[PDB]
Amino acid sequence: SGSHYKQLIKNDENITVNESVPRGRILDRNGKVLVDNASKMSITYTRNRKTSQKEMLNTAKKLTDLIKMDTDKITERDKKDFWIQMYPSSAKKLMRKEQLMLEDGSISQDQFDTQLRDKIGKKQLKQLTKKDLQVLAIYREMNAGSTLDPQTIKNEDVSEKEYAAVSQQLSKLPGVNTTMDWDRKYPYGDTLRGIFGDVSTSTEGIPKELTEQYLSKGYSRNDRVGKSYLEYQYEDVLKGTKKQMKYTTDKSGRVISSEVLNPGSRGHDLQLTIDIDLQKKVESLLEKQISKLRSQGAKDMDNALMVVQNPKNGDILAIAGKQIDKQGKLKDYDIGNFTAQYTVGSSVKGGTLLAGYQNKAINVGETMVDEPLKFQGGLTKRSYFNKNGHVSIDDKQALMHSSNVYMFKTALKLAGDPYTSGMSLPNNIADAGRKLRKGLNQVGLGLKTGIDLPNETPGQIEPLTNNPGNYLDLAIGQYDTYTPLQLSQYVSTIANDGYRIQPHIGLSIYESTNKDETGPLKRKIKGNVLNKVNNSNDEIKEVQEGFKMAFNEKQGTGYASFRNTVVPSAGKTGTAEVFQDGEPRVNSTYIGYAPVDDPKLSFSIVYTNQPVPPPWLNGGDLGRDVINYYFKDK
Ligand SMILES: *C(=O)[C@@H](NC(=O)/C(=N\OC)c1csc(N)n1)[C@@H]1N=C(C(=O)O)C(=C)CS1
Repeated sequence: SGSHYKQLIKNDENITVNESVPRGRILDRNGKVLVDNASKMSITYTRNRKTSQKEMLNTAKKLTDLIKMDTDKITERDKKDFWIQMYPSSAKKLMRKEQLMLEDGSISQDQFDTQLRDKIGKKQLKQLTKKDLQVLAIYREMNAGSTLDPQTIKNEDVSEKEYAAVSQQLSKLPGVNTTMDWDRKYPYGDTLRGIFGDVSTSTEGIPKELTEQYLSKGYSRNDRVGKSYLEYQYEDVLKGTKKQMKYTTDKSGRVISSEVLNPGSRGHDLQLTIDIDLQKKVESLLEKQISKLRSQGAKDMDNALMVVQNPKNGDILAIAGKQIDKQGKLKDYDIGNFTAQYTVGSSVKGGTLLAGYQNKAINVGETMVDEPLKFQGGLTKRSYFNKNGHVSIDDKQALMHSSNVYMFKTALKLAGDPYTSGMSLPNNIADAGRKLRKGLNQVGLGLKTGIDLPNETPGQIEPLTNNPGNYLDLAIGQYDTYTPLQLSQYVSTIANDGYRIQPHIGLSIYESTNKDETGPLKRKIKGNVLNKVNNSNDEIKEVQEGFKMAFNEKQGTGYASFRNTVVPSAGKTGTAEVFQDGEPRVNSTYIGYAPVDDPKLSFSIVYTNQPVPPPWLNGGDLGRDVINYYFKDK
């Protein structure tokens, strides 16, 4: 045996060869196998413009002893016709008169036949035992096209008993070859299928696009390769090494001997950071919660993603994501966490603060008045929690309350232009934008996170020249948009004291050569440190405290979902207003980590297009439930 063959180099009467191994497996972080190779055998016939009538049914009669066949493809016509083949007996006795007419030459053959494959279907068709549809189901498949088109006879479900029996008699069977190939096998089901990706099927060879890049390394378009995501991304490890000989030709045939240069070897096995038992439970809770939220009003809500990370080193432990339709039909959408972007809202604020501290615009514990701002001509902004009054508050109480206006004042102070009632808005915020977007970037927001998959988007980044109103919105998460992974990289950076680490999913690579044994560690796949935030540890602890307050103080936004986590949790929410077909909606985001005192888990969650609240759905619960399940025993 097995190795659907590749190539034959040819110099001056000298030959070289190359054959195909199977791909690395793919394992969870405790070794549980996620992606295996299974064997698919398959019997082929090869017909001739020079073997018609009977030597068909002669091969087919022999084969209907080594294999059993699926007759779900036979047709009344083929039955009809095969009847004539098989009963020259009763057939000759059906066309007694027509025989003569054909013979005297007053009906053609055509007509004779059509009149015959019309004469029977009742009594004498039910003269076909199971034996014969068996030999027919092979015969049928033994011609569809002429020439040497190697038509498959049995494809699905070819038992090792069957493949052996018939490779064993290939001699007695003229026309019949047998192959075996390797096809991926997914023990855990749909789970993470979209992230694993896909391999072309050699019928495909390499597909039209990925070419060049595949050929500028050295492949056949016969070759099966990695068509997407993990398979695409660790192609050069999950692929084997190839079997390779060199030959000595002479005379008009002679080959004196070969020397084995490269014996072969299966792909290196790849271990993921996933914990599949966590992964599965997350998918579970997600759905319980989508169904819970739909039955409280959220019938238009249409996405729901969740990343879970270990913030001390970037490990992605789970990654989940459904699309929802208007009646609840889930589709898997795990790639959604880093290929889609959303407006996230009030949950970037801890990064905005960290941009103010860096630039002297504010400093730790600076208090300010939350009140309706009034701008020239009559524009007003306000914090939801305080639509009408006036309230002085810290930064860390700004995070707890999710005060938009503490963040607008910070934003203006950063733009050289502190708030004064009546004021007009700086007509040129270019350099404040640059400073503030550079601060957010430092915690992951706005950049690609570095993840080891393709198609990571850094989010929609529209410009900042003279749109002050936007510049402000950007300080409360309502201009630039972000992937749920960025949210998860940012909350993790807060959680590990200002280190922004590359998320990864690939964890370790293994030298596998024997089958099913793992074999030695080859390479680790580190979550690299991208950058440290430009901030004092007193600045970082202010934010951390604000996050802890937002989850554990009676007036925190995340009180009713995170206060009774089995271990203390910290985080932050956002509720961005959005529109869908002109109706009013909210995205709704969560981020957090636990335990507060030495975090081992960090997460982001996104729901999109929930209803606008009077009734505050509590989609954080999904987050509380994951922290509770993760930490069930400490
Ligand atoms: C942050 O997003 C901020 N604003 C909103 O939530 C808005 N509408 O809420 C119904 C909104 C969108 S654009 C704008 N000027 N206001 C705060 N977010 C939270 C939170 O979830 O912490 C609140 C609870 C409401 S106010």
